[PDB]
Amino acid sequence: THRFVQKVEEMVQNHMTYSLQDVGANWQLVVEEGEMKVYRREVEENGIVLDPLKATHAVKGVTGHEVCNYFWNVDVRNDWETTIENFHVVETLADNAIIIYQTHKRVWPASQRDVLYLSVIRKIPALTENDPETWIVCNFSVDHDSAPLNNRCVRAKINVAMICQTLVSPPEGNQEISRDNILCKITYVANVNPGGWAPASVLRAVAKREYPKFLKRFTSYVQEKTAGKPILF
Ligand SMILES: CC(C)(C)c1cc(CCc2ccccn2)cc(-c2ccc(S(=O)(=O)CCO)cc2)c1
Repeated sequence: THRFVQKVEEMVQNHMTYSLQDVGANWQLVVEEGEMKVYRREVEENGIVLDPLKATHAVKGVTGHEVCNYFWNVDVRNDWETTIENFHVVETLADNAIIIYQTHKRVWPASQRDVLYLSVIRKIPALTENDPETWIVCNFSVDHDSAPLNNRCVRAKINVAMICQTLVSPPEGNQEISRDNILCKITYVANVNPGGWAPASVLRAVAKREYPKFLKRFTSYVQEKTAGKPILF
């Protein structure tokens, strides 16, 4: 156990309840690239862009467990992440939960941002014998007494989740499932609070360009790293 067990439960359950809904007009579809659909709502609070982002995608030949492991595992973070300048693991809470501090590349003309968040990976059992199991990574801001002092940075706050359900062809008697017959259905949600002044059109343009690039690059990277390796369901 650790002091955030209840908090992690609430944040994960909130995603399972609300984030997995189909978007079916309050979500604007902003970018479509094949099976990748990126939606957003335009929201500003006390002057600053909060725009909730939600994306679906469908990735052949990887499992949700694999996607979530690659997304969570700090040891491969630098192989796919292109927005971070530095990260530091502040605290380990469990084999599946850590607290990370990171600084991002500056988005001109706004100040550089930093972020301090708990990152957790969980498997959520099928709601009924008829539903898929879900693997989820949730990255959500927390406070911490060993927060770094970084005067060049404004502190952003995030609530992100990478949510995956995996569909397979069943095994034909004594024969494994091939990666050809697996499909990972992703819902990715990102609620980022810049934590201070930033110009709305720039944030919007950057989100619209960079989220699709991120999803494409990260999902390709998982396919590339898992090709020809045993499936980890
Ligand atoms: C422009 C905007 C899209 C809002 C934005 C700006 C910045 C840079 C820091 C920042 C935030 C706000 C304003 C200025 N700079 C970071 C993020 C962000 C952070 C973390 C995650 S994650 O999925 O946990 C890793 C994804 O690669 C995703 C996106 C988004």
